[PDB]
Amino acid sequence: PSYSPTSPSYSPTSPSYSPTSPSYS
Amino acid sequence: RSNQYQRGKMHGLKQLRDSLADKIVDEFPELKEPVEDIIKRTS
Amino acid sequence: PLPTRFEVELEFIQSLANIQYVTYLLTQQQIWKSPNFKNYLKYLEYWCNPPYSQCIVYPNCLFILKLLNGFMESALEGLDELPKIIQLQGPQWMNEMVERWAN
Amino acid sequence: SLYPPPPPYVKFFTQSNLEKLPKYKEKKAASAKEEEITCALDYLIPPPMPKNQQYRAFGSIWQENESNYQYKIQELRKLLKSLLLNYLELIGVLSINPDMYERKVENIRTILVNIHHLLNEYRQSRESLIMLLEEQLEYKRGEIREIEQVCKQVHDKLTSIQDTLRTGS
Amino acid sequence: YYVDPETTYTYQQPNPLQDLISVYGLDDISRQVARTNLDGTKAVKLRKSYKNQIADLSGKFSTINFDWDLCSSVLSQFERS
Repeated sequence: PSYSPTSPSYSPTSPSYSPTSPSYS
Repeated sequence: RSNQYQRGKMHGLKQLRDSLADKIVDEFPELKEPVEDIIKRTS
Repeated sequence: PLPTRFEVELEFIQSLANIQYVTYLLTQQQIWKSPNFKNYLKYLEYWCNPPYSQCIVYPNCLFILKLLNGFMESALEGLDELPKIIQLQGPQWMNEMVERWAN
Repeated sequence: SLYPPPPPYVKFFTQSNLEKLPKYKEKKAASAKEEEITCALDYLIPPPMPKNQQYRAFGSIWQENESNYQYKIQELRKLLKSLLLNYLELIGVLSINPDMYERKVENIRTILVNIHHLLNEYRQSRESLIMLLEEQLEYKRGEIREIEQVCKQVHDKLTSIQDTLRTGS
Repeated sequence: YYVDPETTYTYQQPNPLQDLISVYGLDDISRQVARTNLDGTKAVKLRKSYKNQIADLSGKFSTINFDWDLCSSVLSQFERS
């Protein structure tokens, strides 16, 4: 079968690096 | 149908304001005099 | 007309309360690397006394800058944890602000 | 961008400027015996409070023992009575000649608006101070009274024990 | 406060409570095309359009600068050919 599933390695603490710039109208 | 609706709503409004005037006179006698004038202002 | 330095510094202090603003400011390397910004942050500390404190609009930044003050001896590292930690510690920090002011 | 740039003067003040600030302000005070920006060190000098004691922002202006109200009460009562009377007259207008009903509607609102004005002078911070005052006062009295009650009951128990042991002697 | 004895509102004319049909003697046409007669029976059969107003005229309506003399002469020449 499946020997072992993968442990949840989520990193919500990661801040992300989305560039924000086209806000001014 | 529109005319019957108009007449029925006129009768309803007339009874509404008659009852409201009567009760305002009842629990508030001091405001009784303007209320009748209100009728004179409306009728 | 041109606003005085009072208005711009007060608006900067009140805007420091935003978590997004703090995250953006700490995202750039040269903002924290340059000692000028932290020197200005320590200069801003003198607004915690009256009558200057009467002119503030959001008292939360009062701790945030102080929290930012702690950031100079805690490290950049911890930038990722900033939103989570502020969301988690909002209750007790609001309570201590209330104790400092409302009592 | 979304985030406005830092203020410009922020970048002028290094650690050397901070450490040389005392001698700079001493020299400035000696010389002195809108402020023009003749030196880069001028901003660290605390800004002076405006003489008008006013601050403008976003189109809006900003600037002792707690550290005939009957006239207002009767005015509010007569205003409420007149508001009810005008509501009756306005609904009568709707009944008979609703075409001009709005002619009274806003009028009634003015009275309501006046009511809001009548609230403005009555504004309540002192009343909140009073209510908090009595709640913590009564709480501390309750705590105090339970303290002497419990210590007195302990003392009574001690005296009863002393009598009991004296009887057993 | 708003009680003004000088402000008097008159009755709306004509009064909808009264019989507005008979105010100006406007009952003749209403009776002519009334839904039902005085006894309630149907007077005439009712329909939609103007077709039956032309049935009396002859015909089968199953589905419903200028020189006149010169044109008449042209038509005459065309027909005679």
